[PDB]
Amino acid sequence: EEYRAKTGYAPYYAGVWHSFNNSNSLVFRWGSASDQIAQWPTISVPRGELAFLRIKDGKQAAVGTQPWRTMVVWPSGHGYNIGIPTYNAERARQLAQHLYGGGSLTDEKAKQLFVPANQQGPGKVSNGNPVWEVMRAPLATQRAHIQDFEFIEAIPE
Amino acid sequence: EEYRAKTGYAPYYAGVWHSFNNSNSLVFRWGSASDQIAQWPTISVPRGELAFLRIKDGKQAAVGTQPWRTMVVWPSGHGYNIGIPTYNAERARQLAQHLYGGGSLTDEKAKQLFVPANQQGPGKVSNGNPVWEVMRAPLATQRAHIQDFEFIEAIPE
Amino acid sequence: EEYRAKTGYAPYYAGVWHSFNNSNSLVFRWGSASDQIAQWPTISVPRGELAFLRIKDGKQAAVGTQPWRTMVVWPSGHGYNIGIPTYNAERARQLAQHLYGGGSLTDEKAKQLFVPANQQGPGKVSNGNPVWEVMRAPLATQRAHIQDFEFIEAIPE
Amino acid sequence: EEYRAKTGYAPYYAGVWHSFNNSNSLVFRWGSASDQIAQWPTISVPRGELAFLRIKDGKQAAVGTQPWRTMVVWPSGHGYNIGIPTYNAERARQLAQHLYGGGSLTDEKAKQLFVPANQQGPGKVSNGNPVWEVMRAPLATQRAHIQDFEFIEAIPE
Repeated sequence: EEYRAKTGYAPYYAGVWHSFNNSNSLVFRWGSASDQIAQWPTISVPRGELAFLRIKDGKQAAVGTQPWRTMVVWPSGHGYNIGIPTYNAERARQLAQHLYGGGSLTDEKAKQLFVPANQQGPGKVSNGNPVWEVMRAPLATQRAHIQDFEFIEAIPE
Repeated sequence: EEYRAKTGYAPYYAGVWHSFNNSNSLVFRWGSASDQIAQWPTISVPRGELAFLRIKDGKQAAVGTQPWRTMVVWPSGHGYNIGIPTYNAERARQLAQHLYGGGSLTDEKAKQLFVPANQQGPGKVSNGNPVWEVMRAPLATQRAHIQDFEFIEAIPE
Repeated sequence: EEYRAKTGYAPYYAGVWHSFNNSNSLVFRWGSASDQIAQWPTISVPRGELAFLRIKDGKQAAVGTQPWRTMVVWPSGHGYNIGIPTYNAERARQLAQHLYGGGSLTDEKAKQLFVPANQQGPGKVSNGNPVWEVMRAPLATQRAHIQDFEFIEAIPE
Repeated sequence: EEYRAKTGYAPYYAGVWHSFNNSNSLVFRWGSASDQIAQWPTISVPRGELAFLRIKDGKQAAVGTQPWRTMVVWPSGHGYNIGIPTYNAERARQLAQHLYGGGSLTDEKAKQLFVPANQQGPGKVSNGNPVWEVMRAPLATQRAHIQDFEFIEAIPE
């Protein structure tokens, strides 16, 4: 509805962090100092779906070698969600598929979908705290064993 | 502990049934008439495990082209569990892996692990209602999405 | 977004059905003949939430002793979801709480939240297939045991 | 089958720990020094069951104001399971009901089922690492909402 960074954690730029893929990939930061990492709300996502973000107005996006118009939001492992920019919506959809599909940020499949540190460029900040559209899609989900012959059901895509 | 057929559903022999793979595969029957299919207790199995059965004394087993010493028990779709013999423990373990792993009796992978109808042979019955050992093993299990960033965890094998 | 009855299942009126509380309570019907019961889409609802419906324009509602402006949608047990009107939003919220909380349409707590058959009145139909707002709320949810010491977490309200 | 403390964590006595109810309740310790707390294996428990422990030979039990013949094993919050003695099997069953039912060691209901620190008495150690019987029982379990109209089922007691 009105998806943006938690209040105060904007403007932000895409930079690097030793606690996100050992400083090798871009993540949104609200400052240049120790652990000034932008924090993001948890999107309500039901089993059988995914979500990623696409900024409503690209002119308001943070800028590296390009405007960062698409991203995936995921737990950092440090008690809040981080925003991970991607090159485009296709990559964002593929990263969300991996993570909502059961994957981890430390998986090679995830790492290869991040934007590398050498794309930071000028590290320009966003225009304020702009609104992103929550992009939702069905996600193919397998049966999961619970107990005896009880399973939670598959969801086709 | 004392695994055997539900009381009354023994002696049984391995025969065929139009409601189990269209009469093409062996399933334990307690009679030759309409839907006289042996019924079996539900083994208590936690998420992350499987179970199959291996008869304690092979001399007591039902006999087709061989003594039926190993089987997998699974819901029939008709309100009770059926007993599906296999050629050996390896096949039983592979069928249990498939089913407790989320598969279905109508899957080609499952069908290829059943014993074909042409192995019915004399269709000799078991010696009474003999005891089977419950064979338990860990089963590799993937993360399963529940809601938002919540997953039920993987279990290694 | 555009919640309404599945196409063709409108206009509808609130009447009775032998397969919903033995004809004692109102349910939306698209005709007077055998099992002409209106069918409704499944709302996407994540664990930890509920949903009920409130018609956007009351003038378009089906009419009994009052305009039926609020309802809960739930599986009928016959392969589709039925629409169950309530007297007001408070009752609808209480019925959704009961059902998304794990209850059943045959529970006394649910039955007492239905509208009784004697409120059918003229049984006037809706104006076409009008749009309802999907009313969402958090729903207090308890921990649920999965295996060993693993639980899916509580969600506060 | 052969339930006992992890190797090396025996003999043990029932003493106190600042990280278990602020030193107010008994927990098995394998030494008197910093965090020398006995560690215990995870019992395989499926959804819909509980487990607690009853020592096979009481003469081998640790001794306070009484032989500690019954206990519940639960995660400590510090990366291993602790063993919590109870006065008798009834209390152990009630504590296991609470915890496998979704409760926490910090709940007042749990705290009131622990043995108080003033029952430590001589703090005598067990005879080696004795075997406990794993006592299993069904545990009444409620439906749990997963997504949309999907629930994992109740299990009666």
